[PDB]
Amino acid sequence: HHWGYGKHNGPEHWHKDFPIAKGERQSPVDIDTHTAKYDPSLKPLSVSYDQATSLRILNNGHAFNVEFDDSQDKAVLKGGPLDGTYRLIQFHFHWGSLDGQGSEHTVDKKKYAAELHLVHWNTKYGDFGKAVQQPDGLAVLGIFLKVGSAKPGLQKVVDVLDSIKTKGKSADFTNFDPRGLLPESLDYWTYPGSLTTPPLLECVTWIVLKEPISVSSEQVLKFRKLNFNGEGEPEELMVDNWRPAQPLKNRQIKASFK
Ligand SMILES: Oc1c(Cl)cc(Cl)cc1Sc1cc(Cl)cc(Cl)c1O
Ligand SMILES: Oc1c(Cl)cc(Cl)cc1Sc1cc(Cl)cc(Cl)c1O
Ligand SMILES: [Zn+2]
Repeated sequence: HHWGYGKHNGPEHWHKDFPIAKGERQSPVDIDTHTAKYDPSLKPLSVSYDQATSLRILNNGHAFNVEFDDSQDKAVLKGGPLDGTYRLIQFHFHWGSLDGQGSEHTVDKKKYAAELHLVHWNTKYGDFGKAVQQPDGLAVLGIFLKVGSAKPGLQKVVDVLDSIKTKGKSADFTNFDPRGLLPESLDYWTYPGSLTTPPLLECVTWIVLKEPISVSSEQVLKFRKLNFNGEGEPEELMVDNWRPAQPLKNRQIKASFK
């Protein structure tokens, strides 16, 4: 009876195993665009993905992760609200059963069809497992997906999903360039928060881009063909793998733009 996104094990239940679910810096949140304060002291973000080394794509039963070699400073996030160097470890998405839901963060209560999370850890802590124990351990770049024109740089991901339909399946996934998933603008909102999945650790500096990327209806339809279940188990489509907005509590969302 482990955690998931069902009626019986979904986000409203998580606090029984993970009491930090009701903590002071949980994610995601609604971004109230009128209340977010422009912070002229924030820097431009530095996304340095030219030497990124993708390795593998995994269906872990709650999403699919594209994993990177994070044993050296190849794909790093710096600048913006961040102190020091954060190494890309994986990206994944959250999405809906229909185009009107799927994102974890919302913007003036608007839900996007999906949300991409590029997960990075602070090199001062040496490894990901140590970094998630620190209040400045992770930096997650969040990007909203809307349905419209196809995203060219997403198609290599969509094309391999048939090979990882069920929980525990993986495939080689080399030479993938995450720069093809970024919007034109790096204008962002930032706030201190948490992992949006158990163990819900309060270790994340969130950096959520204002400009969504456009994906095609066919691209997101292929996400919705994945399965939460393992091979030979009753089919449960991997949809609505999003946690809803959590209380902002004693936090300020800052904007990088006027
Ligand atoms: O082994 C882990 C590391 Cl290095 C970091 C984190 Cl945040 C969690 C684990 S194990 C783990 C994985 C998932 Cl998907 C959910 C839970 Cl509740 C876990 O403890
Ligand atoms: O090369 C591409 C073109 Cl002409 C249009 C779009 Cl919308 C995506 C791509 S990227 C790509 C994706 C896969 Cl699955 C295979 C190959 Cl040979 C690609 O170049
Ligand atoms: Zn996520």
